[PDB]
Amino acid sequence: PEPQCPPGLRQYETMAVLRPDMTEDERLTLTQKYEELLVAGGAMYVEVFNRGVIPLAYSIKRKNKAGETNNYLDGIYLLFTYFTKPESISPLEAALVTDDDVIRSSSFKIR
Amino acid sequence: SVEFQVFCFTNKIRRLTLHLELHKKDYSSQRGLRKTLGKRQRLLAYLLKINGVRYKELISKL
Amino acid sequence: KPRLVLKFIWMEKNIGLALDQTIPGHGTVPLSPYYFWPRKDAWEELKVLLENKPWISQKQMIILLNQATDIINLWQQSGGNLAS
Amino acid sequence: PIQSGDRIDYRNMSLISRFISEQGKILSRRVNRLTLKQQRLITSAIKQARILSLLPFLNNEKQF
Amino acid sequence: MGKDTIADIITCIRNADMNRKGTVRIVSTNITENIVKILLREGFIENARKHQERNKYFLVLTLRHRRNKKGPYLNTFHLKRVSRPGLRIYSNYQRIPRILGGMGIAILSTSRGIMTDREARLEGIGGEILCYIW
RNA sequence: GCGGUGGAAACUACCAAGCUGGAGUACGGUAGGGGCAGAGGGAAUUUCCGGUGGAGCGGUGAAAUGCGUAGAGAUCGGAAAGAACACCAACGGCGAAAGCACUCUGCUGGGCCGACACUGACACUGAGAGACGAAAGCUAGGGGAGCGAAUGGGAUUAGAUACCCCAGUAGUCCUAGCCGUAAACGAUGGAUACUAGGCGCUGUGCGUAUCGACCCGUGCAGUGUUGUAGCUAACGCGUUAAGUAUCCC
Repeated sequence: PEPQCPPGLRQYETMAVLRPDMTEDERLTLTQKYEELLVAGGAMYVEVFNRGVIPLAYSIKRKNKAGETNNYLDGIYLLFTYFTKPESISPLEAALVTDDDVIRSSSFKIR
Repeated sequence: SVEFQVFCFTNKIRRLTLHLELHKKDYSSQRGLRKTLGKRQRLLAYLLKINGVRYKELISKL
Repeated sequence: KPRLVLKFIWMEKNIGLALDQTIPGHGTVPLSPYYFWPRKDAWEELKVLLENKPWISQKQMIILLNQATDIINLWQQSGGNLAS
Repeated sequence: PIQSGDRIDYRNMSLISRFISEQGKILSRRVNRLTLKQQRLITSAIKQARILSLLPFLNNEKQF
Repeated sequence: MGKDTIADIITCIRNADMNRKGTVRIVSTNITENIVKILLREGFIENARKHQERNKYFLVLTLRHRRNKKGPYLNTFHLKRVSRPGLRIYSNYQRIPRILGGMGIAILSTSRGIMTDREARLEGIGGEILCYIW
């Protein structure tokens, strides 16, 4: 079902880990910035599914906007099996670095 | 098909050149541009060796 | 996947640890490797051989390593004392 | 063995962690007994999962 | 298919029998056909056969031997080029050499066809010496 | 030798016309530390800031200079900094060479394989030329933790401008250039054709086997190790020749 659209442009999958605290505006507001990606990308944007929060190995260094406070052991594991033009992925990187509830966001390009 | 080789290499040099001039330091693709120029140039000396008028058309097309 | 035997020998100076290993889903022939009288490592040599196999499951490697460890341990104590 | 059809990704933490040690370091091709292609692909995937802190960079030593 | 089509056949002959293999596969152009035609009839080789593989007509050529020896052919064949591409050689009907007195032959390109020393010495014609074997 | 003239057309050349295996292209795959740019990463080291505790720490062939009661080192936490990227790493992959390995993205080179899908010799080499070209060096500006020419002190020493040790500047890194040399080494210019094998590795292709990963043979290309023939003064090289030949510098 996914090989329908990739005549024309590319395919990706972004892994992004989250804060473990909030349960509200986490599925919501990060899907709203996924709608910011929808203004950017506008392709078969499906399967943005969530993975359960588990203890990771080692993480420090949240870098809140002038917080620089929280160490972590847990995080919500979002991954977006999205699909876009190869133009404007670096603004997705800046969007997934600058926002607070998204730390350590590594995108990929499955083949 | 020869004029698709010359025309295809011409679009190759267009897209690779507008890559390279806004980039300016890739010293690997410089060989690709120069192999394309030399390869196309031996094609143009080939079709000039065969014909007059037809190679004049290849000059006048681009 | 067949299952396994470490054989130890204690003589006062010298341990030998001997690892006899077995087949995965791929038909293989191990020896028993005997690790030797000089101070050259027995556990590292044995465990590394097992890891190099992957043909050995974790349970199998560990059970043999635990038995090997136990003998090296008894050997160290007997050598430091005179048990015999 | 254990190729299992589906390709090795960072999301597949079953065959991954059969390949690292408990000390958390990548084992070679002659130990893991794969092809060169399997080895490089789990290498890049394991280092990706190393970025996502799914896997430790160092495991603290233990006895008893 | 390199630069030369005659060092093609010839170097396949030397490289053929210096490894004692009594079988040659070469291309069959016009001048190769003429050389093996004026070479089977002079007792050096045994048979030349044309066939096809992908409708490309080739020559398989059977070399001479003798019986079970240290090497099954006694007289080493000793083929040699002369008129290299880039250094053409040309002879009158005077210069045309009797190779080793006559034990070798000098296949050469007359205006008639390509002859040997017998068939170009009686003619009185001369021409471009392709190669001489001995 | 040169010239005139009459004949021959195989070879070089010429004229014309086809041909495809040479060479390319189109297409589908495919592998990659190929290059450059942008983001991101964590160990470790050093320094600083705190809590502890109190006499050495560090170093060596043995010592010493140094640092330390102004609290060193050690230990735990907090920052910051630059530089390099452990295991994977393989007698492995790629690049024309130099080189290239933390990961991810973008642009982009090059290779390999198949079908005839196309053109029809477009080929090879290359004087002079042009590009790139480890490291050290230099101009300009940043940056500077570690290491460290010069230098300085201690030691060994008859002596020590040296090996050892403690500090340590240029440099190392980056931006933009210049320089254009190296054991820039495979001590082997490039290209094509042909000439035993064994044991390997990498990439793809076919058939077997299952119907799916294997696994066997293979078609090629590349990489390695023993080795026939032949060559070689010998050592050795040996389908990736230093073999047999042809061309070019």
